[PDB]
Amino acid sequence: IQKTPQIQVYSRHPPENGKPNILNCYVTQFHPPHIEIQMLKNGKKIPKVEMSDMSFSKDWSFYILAHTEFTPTETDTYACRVKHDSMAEPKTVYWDRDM
Amino acid sequence: RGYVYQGL
Amino acid sequence: GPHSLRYFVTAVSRPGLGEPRYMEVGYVDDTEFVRFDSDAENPRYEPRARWMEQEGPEYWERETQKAKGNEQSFRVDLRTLLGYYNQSKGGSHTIQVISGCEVGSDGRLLRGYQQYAYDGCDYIALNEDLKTWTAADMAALITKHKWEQAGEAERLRAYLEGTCVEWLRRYLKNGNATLLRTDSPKAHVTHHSRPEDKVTLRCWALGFYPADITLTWQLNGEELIQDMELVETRPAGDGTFQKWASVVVPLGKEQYYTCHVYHQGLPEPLTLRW
Ligand SMILES: *[C@@H]1O[C@H](CO[C@@H]2O[C@@H](C)[C@@H](O)[C@@H](O)[C@@H]2O)[C@@H](O[C@@H]2O[C@H](CO)[C@@H](O)[C@H](O)[C@H]2NC(C)=O)[C@H](O)[C@H]1NC(C)=O
Ligand SMILES: *[C@@H]1O[C@H](CO)[C@@H](O)[C@H](O)[C@H]1NC(C)=O
Repeated sequence: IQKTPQIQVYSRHPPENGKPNILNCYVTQFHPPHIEIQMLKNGKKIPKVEMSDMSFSKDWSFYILAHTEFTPTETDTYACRVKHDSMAEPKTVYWDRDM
Repeated sequence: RGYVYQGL
Repeated sequence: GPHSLRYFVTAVSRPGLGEPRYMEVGYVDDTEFVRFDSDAENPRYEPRARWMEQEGPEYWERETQKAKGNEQSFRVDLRTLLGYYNQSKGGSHTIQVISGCEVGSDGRLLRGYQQYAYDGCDYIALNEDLKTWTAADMAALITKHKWEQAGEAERLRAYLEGTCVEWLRRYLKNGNATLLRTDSPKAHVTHHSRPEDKVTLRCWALGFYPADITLTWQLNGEELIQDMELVETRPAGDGTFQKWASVVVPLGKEQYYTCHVYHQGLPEPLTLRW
């Protein structure tokens, strides 16, 4: 069975420039399990991202969290890029700090 | 503590 | 209230690229607490919650040995299922298992479960009675018959009623400061313009634990569950959770809509408006 991932990007706290926070990319509702998830700062891969919270739902779809500590600034931009077989090309979702 | 699974 | 111990197990083959990937992830309630991943450099069972520092080295050695044995059993199972389903050795396939138990506030068993899937579809499951199995197809019926002659349901029931319950009680005792806490949600509403003189109102709930929460939007006292958009409750990286729910309303009439938040940490539910 093939299910395309839902990709959600969000911070732990409402963003405040200069204040430490956590950035999250939650990738959910996907199958098969093989997947590549990258967090990006200004277009560059963020090193040492933590993967956690792997689980599956009642319909067997996979869920997993990528997260990293960060301190927002006015100019820095963040995104999450995902590669999965259900998608011909990679999908990138941007952090929308005003959502 | 987890279970020791039985083969299918 | 009630509490659960659950293990999520996945085995995924990758022909041409070596042995299958094998992972086990354990949760107490909504909190990840242990993990095993075969793709790590030196695969071992590892703590994922701070309170698991309270187990001694023997715990880790024993769980590691069990996980390595399980990894080998699932590698065989992937091969077995190729036979049952008459599939080639060149394609990737997945086995998933969810196993665990739930206890009440008094620590006594409420329910136990074990369910398997192959390639994302139901395969075999323990019935609520903890005595019989239900099989989704003829392949699983082969497994059912094997398990019946091996006395597997008795073995599993002994684990569910014994080990699982006893260890869950221990984890709740050791991890009480984390597991028995309540972190109250903090809420706010954002506003976004749309075409056609309408506005999106989004109600956010942040920083809460446990994960169960209810967010609703109301107009004139009636809930608008039909018109709402939302996301599933999601982890925020530090052991707390977040959620949002939105509604589209007419421009100029925003003040008539209210967001309601219900949670264990809110003695009186929150009511907010833009
Ligand atoms: C959580 O429970 C502890 C008591 O449990 C013991 O310490 C835990 C960390 C864990 O290792 C358990 O397995 C232990 O059995 C509470 O600590 C005590 O509470 C009472 C009442 O205030 C006090 O008389 C004791 O001296 C405390 N014990 C210690 C060792 O400090 C603790 O309050 C609980 N935490 C929360 C926040 O609920
Ligand atoms: C198994 O698949 C082969 C093709 O690879 C087919 O010829 C055969 O009919 C199948 N066997 C059975 C009994 O389904």
